[PDB]
Amino acid sequence: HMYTDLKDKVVVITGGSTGLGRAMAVRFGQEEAKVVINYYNNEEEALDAKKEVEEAGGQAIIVQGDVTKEEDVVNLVQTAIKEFGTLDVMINNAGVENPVPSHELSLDNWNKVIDTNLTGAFLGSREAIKYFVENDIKGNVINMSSVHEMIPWPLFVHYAASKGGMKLMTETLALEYAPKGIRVNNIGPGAMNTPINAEKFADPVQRADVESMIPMGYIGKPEEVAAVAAFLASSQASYVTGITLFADGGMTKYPSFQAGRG
Amino acid sequence: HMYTDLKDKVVVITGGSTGLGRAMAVRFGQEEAKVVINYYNNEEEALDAKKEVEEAGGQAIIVQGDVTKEEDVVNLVQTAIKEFGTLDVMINNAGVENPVPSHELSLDNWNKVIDTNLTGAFLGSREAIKYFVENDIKGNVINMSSVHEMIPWPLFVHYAASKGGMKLMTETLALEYAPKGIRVNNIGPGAMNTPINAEKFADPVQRADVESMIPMGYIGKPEEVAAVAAFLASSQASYVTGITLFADGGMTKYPSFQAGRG
Amino acid sequence: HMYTDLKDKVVVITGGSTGLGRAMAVRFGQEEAKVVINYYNNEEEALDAKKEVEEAGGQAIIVQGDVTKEEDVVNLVQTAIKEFGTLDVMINNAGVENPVPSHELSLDNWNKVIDTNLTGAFLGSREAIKYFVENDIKGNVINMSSVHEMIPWPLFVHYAASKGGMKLMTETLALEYAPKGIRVNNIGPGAMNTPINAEKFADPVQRADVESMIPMGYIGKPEEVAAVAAFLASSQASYVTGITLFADGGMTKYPSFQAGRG
Amino acid sequence: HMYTDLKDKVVVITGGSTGLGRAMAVRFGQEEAKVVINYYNNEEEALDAKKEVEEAGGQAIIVQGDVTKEEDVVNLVQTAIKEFGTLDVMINNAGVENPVPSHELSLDNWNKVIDTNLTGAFLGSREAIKYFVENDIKGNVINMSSVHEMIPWPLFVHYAASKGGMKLMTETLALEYAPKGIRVNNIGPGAMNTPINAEKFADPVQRADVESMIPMGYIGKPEEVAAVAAFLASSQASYVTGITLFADGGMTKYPSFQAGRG
Repeated sequence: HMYTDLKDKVVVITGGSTGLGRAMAVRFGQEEAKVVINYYNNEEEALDAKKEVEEAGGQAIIVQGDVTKEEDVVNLVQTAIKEFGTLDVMINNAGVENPVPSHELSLDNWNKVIDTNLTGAFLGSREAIKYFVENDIKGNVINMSSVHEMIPWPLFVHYAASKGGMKLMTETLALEYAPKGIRVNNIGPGAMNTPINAEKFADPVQRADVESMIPMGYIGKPEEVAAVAAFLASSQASYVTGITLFADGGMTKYPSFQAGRG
Repeated sequence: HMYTDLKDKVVVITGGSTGLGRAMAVRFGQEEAKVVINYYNNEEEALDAKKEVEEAGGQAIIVQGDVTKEEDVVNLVQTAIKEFGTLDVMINNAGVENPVPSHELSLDNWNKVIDTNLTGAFLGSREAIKYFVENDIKGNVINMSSVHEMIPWPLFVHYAASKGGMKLMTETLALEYAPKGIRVNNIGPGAMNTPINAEKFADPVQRADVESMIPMGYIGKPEEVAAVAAFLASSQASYVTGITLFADGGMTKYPSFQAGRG
Repeated sequence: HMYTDLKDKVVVITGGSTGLGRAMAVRFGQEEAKVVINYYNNEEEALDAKKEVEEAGGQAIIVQGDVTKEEDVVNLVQTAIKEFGTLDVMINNAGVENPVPSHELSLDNWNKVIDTNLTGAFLGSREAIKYFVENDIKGNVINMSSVHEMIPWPLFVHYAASKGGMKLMTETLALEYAPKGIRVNNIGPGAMNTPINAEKFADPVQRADVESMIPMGYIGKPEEVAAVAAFLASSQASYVTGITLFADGGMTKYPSFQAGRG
Repeated sequence: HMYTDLKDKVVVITGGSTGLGRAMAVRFGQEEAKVVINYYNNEEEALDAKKEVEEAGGQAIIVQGDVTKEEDVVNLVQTAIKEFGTLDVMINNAGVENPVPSHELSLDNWNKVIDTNLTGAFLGSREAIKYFVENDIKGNVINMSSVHEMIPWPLFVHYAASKGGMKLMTETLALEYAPKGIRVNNIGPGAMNTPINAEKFADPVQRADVESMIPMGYIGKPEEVAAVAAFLASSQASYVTGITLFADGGMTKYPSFQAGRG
């Protein structure tokens, strides 16, 4: 396989049963890592993901947990160490979103998205960094961001804020813990071909509208994001910390400016 | 009298009793505006500020409120509309922070800073914009941010995250409500001579170390920030929206690289 | 009379005979400053502008010069010092551009845009700062940039490169000369109603397409930019250095994401 | 080896005989690519680099050329196609630098650095993109930037401007050519252990001063940059375009802010 330094590494992935999380689970399995799959409530997909990792070459467990609940996050990292012996890579991938006019967005709805998308990643990063520091492990944190840590998002002010927050969180933790060999990085996916988007992307006109926002002209495959994750987690990225690596087919480069407009 | 277009505008300012909030209250008083001073804790400070505002040429009331409470923020804008007739400028300035190694930061302490610094500004911004939309007013929002929406801040991951989130919140709302002529901007102060820092700046070795990180060589005066607020609220800044305007004596330009070291 | 501290300051402006340069010349005239108008080509335009400046309440001369020629830039600052006594504000505003597919752009055409847009501003900035250092003056430099120091611009790779370079040039000089109290900032205009665009904006389908990329919904008026220049040169912006201040009706906030598309 | 899709790819590297360029030559050799080594005047190192690529598993040629000369750049890409049959990856790595107070920097010296660091990369990128477009190859451009496309650099205003320019150049070409499957990216190295730095890094106090600017606490090894180059060139980075990937041990995260200062 590709990244040999990843063989037998313990990798925890929140929301790891579907979409980007699953594709990362499987790719780390292809690298013969030991994967810990978190999931909110869909056991069967988690079980399916578990089997894919094993069938690709990895060991795997599944663990139920809500990332808005501190004990579930604490429990997740502890379960990983109990079961597999250690922790090497922490991937905070859970996320929720819904469109609402911003002046109409409720406080409860703002909070749900903030708690899940930002606070969940803080909790996960914290619990991982704690463990690395306590045990002198030069570990690795990958936080799942979005093109929307840079691209503003009308109707999704909670989501955009959550990721803008995630960016400074990541950069801060990277600076703070860089002298301990602990690396912390964001991945910024563009529009990706996942479960949440299956409905939209079936419609030919909505698919084309989305593709028109992508300079490379196609919706990303989750494996292309997983490729970035493997790289970042590996010792090939040894001198890379506190960055956001956008995997968006050019979306942050301002798609409305194609062909020299404006 | 600088910005004549500000005379008799209604300006709400959270945390307006001390520091930068007070400096801004006074300045909008100098422009003969109608200032609503929100405060949480110390009525005697708010009363003392209400006074400077009246002396400077303006009108003023004081309103008690906790920015982490939705009813309090809703009440504040409604009080401003009752008392002065309308709303023109909403300034979300309330902020808290404390040093903790990140791997030791509690969820409650993380939440308090996020709730106060980011969510308070979201509720502030929402309630103002809601009023602007419904009443066809080309209003204005100033969100008080920090060099730390760009500069990472070890021991202050909660603070950094809250301002990175504030940046994307501001940018989203600016984009979402630009077609209505409603403008939304951030101010990014560096090290400023305010109450919060009075401890730090008394210690002459600490004052010097802070000063060694400001290229311009001095700690910022609170009125230098209020000058930026006056500009941004004014019709002089009519084409300016979605920005962060740093008032930092060069701090975002990387202190460690002065004279060339690298 | 807005910025009283500007009265009788010496302000040099390259490309000051038309467009944004002219709007800025007039504005500093309204502030009763002493404006030196550089021009390359059309004396009758420069003379016509010299006039608006004198009518607006200020003093003015006109100086012919090509900003790609070192002797011309050196001459211009020396002429300003001869004629008015000193220098206070240096504004590097000269700019050229033309659409070419990037793989078809000639070296000479690349060089002309770089020489004019970036190097001219370097020479401008150098000669002004040189004068500020030697004579202990807390002077000011405004470099005229573009949304395209941040927005990439296919068919205009030379232009985009020149402004990305201008951003780092400005930031470096701001940091290097901050301890001397010399401030250096950029302005970043979006689509502005100027001579260069008069062609484009006559075509009603073109005017509309450009307008559809401005969140605020209108093409910028040149005086909206001069208002930013007046602010930045003034002592109101005393703590503001090393920044880019975008005056773009929201254009850097990603036009394609209005109403939520993505 | 690691990236199998890189086997037999034609990779052109400017300044490829020493430092970062050499380390990239060798690493692509380890991937069994065919490497074209450009060099300015040091044949023996070029010859040595050539042999290292072959000894690692690759084919290699060397070609003399000054990147400030258009015909040498044109010649380089043509020589690559003649010799090896095609062109897949273009790496623009040439660079020069020297410290000068910015108000004292000569026009000739500014130009030398601009012509070499920015214009050279434009010429190389152009010649490569031309070839990809003419032949429907989904090719790859890597432009060698620096932490100084983001970090300002007193005494090196020409260098900083050159890389700020490079950033918008890269982003622009990425947007322009993304619909042709052509990817364009920057690598942003921090302080690296190369020939140009051997003198400085021998001195224990200068080595420590530099290491104090690096959060990870060590000077990067050229192979760590070469690892980023292999990743970016490979189809593992298939959805990654127009980015700058900093490999700097945390240097862009503001080293003066370690331990919660300011």
